Amino acid sequence: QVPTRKDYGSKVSLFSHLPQYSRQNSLTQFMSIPSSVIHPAMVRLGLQYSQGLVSGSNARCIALLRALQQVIQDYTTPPNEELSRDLVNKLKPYMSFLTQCRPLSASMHNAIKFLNKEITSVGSSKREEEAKSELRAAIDRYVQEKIVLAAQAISRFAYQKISNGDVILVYGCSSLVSRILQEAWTEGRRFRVVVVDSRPWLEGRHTLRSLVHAGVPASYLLIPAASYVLPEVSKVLLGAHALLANGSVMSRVGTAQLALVARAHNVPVLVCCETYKFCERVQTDAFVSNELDDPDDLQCKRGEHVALANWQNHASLRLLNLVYDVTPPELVDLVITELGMIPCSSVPVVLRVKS
Amino acid sequence: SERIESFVETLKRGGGPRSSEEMARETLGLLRQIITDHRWSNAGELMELIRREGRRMTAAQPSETTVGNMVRRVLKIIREEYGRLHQLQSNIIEAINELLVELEGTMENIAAQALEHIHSNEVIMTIGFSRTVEAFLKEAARKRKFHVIVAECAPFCQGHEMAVNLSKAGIETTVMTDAAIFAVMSRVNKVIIGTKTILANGALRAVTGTHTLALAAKHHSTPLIVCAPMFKLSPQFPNEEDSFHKFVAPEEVLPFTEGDILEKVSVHCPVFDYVPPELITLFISNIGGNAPSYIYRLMSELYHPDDH
Amino acid sequence: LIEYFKSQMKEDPDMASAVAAIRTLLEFLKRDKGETIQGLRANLTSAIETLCGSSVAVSSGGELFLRFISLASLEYSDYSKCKKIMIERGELFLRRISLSRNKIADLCHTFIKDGATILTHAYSRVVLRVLEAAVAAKKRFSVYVTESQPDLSGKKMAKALCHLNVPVTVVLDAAVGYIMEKADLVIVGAEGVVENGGIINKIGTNQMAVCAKAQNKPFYVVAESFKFVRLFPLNQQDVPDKFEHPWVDYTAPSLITLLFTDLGVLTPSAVSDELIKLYL
Repeated sequence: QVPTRKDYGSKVSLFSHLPQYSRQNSLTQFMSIPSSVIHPAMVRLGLQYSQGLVSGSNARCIALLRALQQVIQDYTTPPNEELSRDLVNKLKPYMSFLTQCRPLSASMHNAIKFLNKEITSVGSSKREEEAKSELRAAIDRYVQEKIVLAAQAISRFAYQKISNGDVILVYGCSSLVSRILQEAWTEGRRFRVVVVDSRPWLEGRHTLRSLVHAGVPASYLLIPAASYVLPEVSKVLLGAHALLANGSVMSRVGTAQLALVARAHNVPVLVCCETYKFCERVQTDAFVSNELDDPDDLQCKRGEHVALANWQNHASLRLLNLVYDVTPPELVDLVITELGMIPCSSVPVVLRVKS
Repeated sequence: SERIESFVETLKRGGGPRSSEEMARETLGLLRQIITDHRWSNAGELMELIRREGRRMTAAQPSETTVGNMVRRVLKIIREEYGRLHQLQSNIIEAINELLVELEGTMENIAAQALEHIHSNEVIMTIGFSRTVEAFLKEAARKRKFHVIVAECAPFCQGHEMAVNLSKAGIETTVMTDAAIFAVMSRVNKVIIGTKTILANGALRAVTGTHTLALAAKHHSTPLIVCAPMFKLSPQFPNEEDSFHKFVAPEEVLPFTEGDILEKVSVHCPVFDYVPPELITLFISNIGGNAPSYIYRLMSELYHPDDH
Repeated sequence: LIEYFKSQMKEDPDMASAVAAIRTLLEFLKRDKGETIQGLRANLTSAIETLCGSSVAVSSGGELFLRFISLASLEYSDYSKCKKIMIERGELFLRRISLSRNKIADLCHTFIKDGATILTHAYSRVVLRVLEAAVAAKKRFSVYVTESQPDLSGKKMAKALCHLNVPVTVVLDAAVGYIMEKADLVIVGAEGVVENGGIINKIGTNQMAVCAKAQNKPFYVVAESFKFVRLFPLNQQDVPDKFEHPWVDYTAPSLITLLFTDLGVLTPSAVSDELIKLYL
């Protein structure tokens, strides 16, 4: 089943590989409502993504691990199956369903592949409850190991540079760049953070109102004119969520329009990422791996509502709203990983180890 | 028998089998045969024979780096083979057979990873014919219509043939002379070049216009891939000078006609050039997609410190 | 022990200042009580007590042999642990460190360009070892040097190099610009190397090397297997307390070309693999 489709509007020439999506609600013309065998649970989260109700580049991993923990804690192991290939085949189209709903990952699958490993590694003769509870138990130990008990440890390195006097600059929302810049006011060392935020889905406000309740002072500037913080910066702790083996740093669409707009003023640029969120692909530019999203959000109600909606009725005016970008590792300094402060060019050297 | 001597003459006179793992299939052939039935002592007298026949083979035209490359890799399989051995002919010939079968599929798997790079309506650009770049670009004909700009350089030019073999099966090529690679390359993206051999430090030794081309890439900031398979990672960082090339007869650049001017004038003809690792911005390879600055350890993944 | 180490380096026209400290902590590690774990911490205090004096390499050897001795906690024993096997293992680690420079020269020798004009801004030991072997088997080359103002120590290389019998000129340290139009293959040795492949040496190095990658000539560096620290700076004025009174400067690894080590020839982005292969 699983129709999908529903593409809206005319993509802007150039890239047609990527598929634009609109809020048509997927099944709001499609799905069934007794159980609808597509998803016992994952239809909940799958509905929850598309509206924009999780969306943080971390904790999607937490979400998918939670729902997969329940559905893995619902399986039945039929009378003619080994339950390894059976379940391992059974999880396929459901993950394809969430893949249909949103571009599936910003390194989220590393989790999915890990699940496929742990499912494939299952012993051939045990109790269903034994292997089941063992499986979800390991599925917990993972999120405790590489998601919970590492972000705490990747703050202890960050204090070593964040000392008194500096004027740091984070960008938009972040998952780690709030923890390891807010467990540094506690333990003293006063500074003055300045945050900068991008024109749609602003996302900078989540920082600027999650930080004033710590007490470290602030300032605010939109990314369009971040050429005044740069003559007074002393770092930029621009953290992001996918490291690609060619030393590329897949950020939000804004970053690395700041980085290579910083190193023409001689202020450093320090990235902060985790240890599972680095992936074994390689990409050279932005136009092979972006993810467009609903080009109707761009509507500035700034007086007479100059036609934004009216564009559909206009001839030739494709609006495009990209989601990712790329940072090439000649404009990137140290990466503060959870195994030391490794150099950018050794982005592959973390891969072979622990493999 | 001593048919290898014919082979030792075969590389001597020239007449290339077009690098298509034919030098590799041959070097695997002769190494398989000398490996098969020869003198036998336990303590690497086979390996000493590999050193002797090796250095005799490397006494050919010092440009066919694939010959010595697969020679050295045969030696590393010998060293690891003895390493586990601490009936060896069975294991050695079997593993060499496995390396042969692995070598048997380079141009496909190195061409699968093509949809993930070239996008719609994207003016790609190369220079000089190469088998891997043409096969690689032919598997991106199940995507949109881009352009291809091919340079007609390096005379004697083996380049056009490719402009035929592409344009009658694919995208709208145009063919430019070599001396117009800087009015173009202001209107391009995503340069590709095939590689004659790639060095330890990260260097590309290629056709005689690769430099002057890569300089334009790191002048306008467009990324250049050098799609090159395995078995062409050469050790010996660029120390030996001027044996790095092939100087051919200057008949190819000046005709024997126009007499007397050819008394006092000096003609030069280089076949290869030198691309340093400060300008390459990705390697597409047979197993991964590794960056320039990592290439070092990949070489240590294959060989052993008998790199001489 | 201070008089012991100073005694060890007093009667030494070669050997590392660092190697002298290494043998000093070797013997003063041998003749001490407390064959136990926490007794090593006393040596750690001695590691501070040796570190009294400058010269970053001393701390590098401190953590180096601190880790070499410290690895004997694995393969566990009691009161006769295999750090005593690292007395001769170590002794042969000390002769391993002693025979280091010869391999660096035998690898390095080939890059001299037979009509080259090698520039150097120092007074280095191993530079003179490799360059001495370079004339002692091969072609000819000029050498230009400048003198480091708070030592004038370049003139020591002028003298000893004149005993090596090759044509030397030496201009002052302000006009390196005027030098580099007539020069190729800039070679310098280095005190320490940080974890991203950057060098720290005397207090003029960046003033050249910034000018090295403007006139497109290369820039090599060369050091033994004892300059690898876990330290990681990111800017000038962020060096530690190791300095009209600065003594050492920093050169970013976007400028250092292929460097040489006792592990072999090396690229400036593979040092991290070595140290991360060691430290964890």
